[PDB]
Amino acid sequence: GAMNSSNYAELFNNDIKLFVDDTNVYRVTVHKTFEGNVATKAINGCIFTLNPKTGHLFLKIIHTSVWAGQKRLSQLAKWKTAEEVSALVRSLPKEEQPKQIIVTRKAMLDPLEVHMLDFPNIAIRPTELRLPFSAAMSIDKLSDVVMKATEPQMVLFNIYDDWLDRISSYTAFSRLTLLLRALKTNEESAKMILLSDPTITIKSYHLWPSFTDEQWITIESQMRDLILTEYGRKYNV
Amino acid sequence: MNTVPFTSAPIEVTIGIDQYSFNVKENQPFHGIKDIPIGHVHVIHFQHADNSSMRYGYWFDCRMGNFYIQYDPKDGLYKMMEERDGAKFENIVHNFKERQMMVSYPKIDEDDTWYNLTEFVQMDKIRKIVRKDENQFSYVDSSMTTVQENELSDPAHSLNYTVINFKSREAIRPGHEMEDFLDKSYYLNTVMLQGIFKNSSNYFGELQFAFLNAMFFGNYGSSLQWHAMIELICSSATVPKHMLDKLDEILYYQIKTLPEQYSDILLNERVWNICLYSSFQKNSLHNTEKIMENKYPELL
Repeated sequence: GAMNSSNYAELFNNDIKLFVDDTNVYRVTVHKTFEGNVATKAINGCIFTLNPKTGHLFLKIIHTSVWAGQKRLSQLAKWKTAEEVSALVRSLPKEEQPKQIIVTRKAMLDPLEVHMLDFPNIAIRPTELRLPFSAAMSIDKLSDVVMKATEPQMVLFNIYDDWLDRISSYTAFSRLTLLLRALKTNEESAKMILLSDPTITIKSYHLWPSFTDEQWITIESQMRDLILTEYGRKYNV
Repeated sequence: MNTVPFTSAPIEVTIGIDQYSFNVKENQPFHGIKDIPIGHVHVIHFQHADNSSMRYGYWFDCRMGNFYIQYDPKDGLYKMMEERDGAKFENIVHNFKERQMMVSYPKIDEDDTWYNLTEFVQMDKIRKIVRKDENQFSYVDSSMTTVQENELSDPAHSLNYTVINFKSREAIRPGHEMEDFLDKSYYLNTVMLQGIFKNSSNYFGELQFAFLNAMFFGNYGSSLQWHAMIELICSSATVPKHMLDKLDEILYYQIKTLPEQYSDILLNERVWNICLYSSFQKNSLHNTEKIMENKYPELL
């Protein structure tokens, strides 16, 4: 069934499962036409497909050309996401295919399910959680490869860098979602926190700085403080 | 006109014949229903005064034999049986009419209701859905499950409605996933009409039969099938204009005949809002829309 705070820990068992987030697939800017009407201009987007146990990210770049000449694009983006997720599954050896796919938005259920009809033993599942994966595009290297793309492209990352050499997948995912939550609620402050110290650098094959264990404790504490601050501001509490 | 005599009425029961019904008292002298119109299918059904659970009954056609009712005290239900001795049968029928113990099929002459509800229903197709080839009539009741329901238990006693499933390989051509799921036209027209039903009159006959079983027996899987067969048409952009006009009539008379107090469980909110207001066919069910709005505006 649906995924919530009760069955959180299923994510980190040894059943292969992928999260799919489609929030960044169809991205537009809104602007005024010469005659004063409103028009959209599309920019490149991405499917965020993530194995939360291993950190492997399958970042499918969606090139604006895909929208060329199509109507009801917001609806089409959902079907394109499912087509691409299905092709990713098919491209994987059987022993690597997920036993479940969890979509971050319920609207993705029907399109994926239809696309995955060839895989009846793969469960398609919604979630009640409020996962902050829309902020993936606040990760500079992810935003950069998406915006530079000239053609449809699949880029692979480990979104946990090397964290798992030292911490469990439960912990890595809690760090990831804390960081993304912060980046979603106040990107500028979140980025300031991560980059204030110029002597802690980002490895060329990494996405995040190379904090020691002790520096991560401070960072995670600063991110929590940021989140609670922004929450009091939103609700005047 | 034809006659369906009754050997006896041992137990208090409400007897139905098509959309009509009467109350019969324990061991009241009752010996059948006469003046039943030849030319259509009919259904005679039962609800014992002591068990308002289980409505049951028999679909039949007077043209296919001489049928009568007899209460079975071991099995505890009114059973339909076929009399092969044409003479013995006319003799029982005549003697019972002479004694005036039969009720008359109470057709108002103006009324085409039953015809409108059963236009496309054929006894031969019913016997394919209710498989029991030793009898010319077919038994249905409240609890019988459908084939599709069994996939999600006893096959002999099942309703073999044609299986419709919107998220299935059969409904979705590889490569037209989005197109075929939003526009079910290829599923209706090629897979279901041309492929399985062969023509719309059989599709319609099965749709109508499924409604009547839902209505007379509260058969839940029958109501599900009826709604699926409506949804498939309403969710197809491309339907023969003659099917649209005949579907509007069919639904109109189904909605009209339905007991007012059963509209909650017999009518699926989602399907009907989709058919009438969102689907491709929103503007093509004028009579069905109008009656649904004036009689059940709450559901919408």
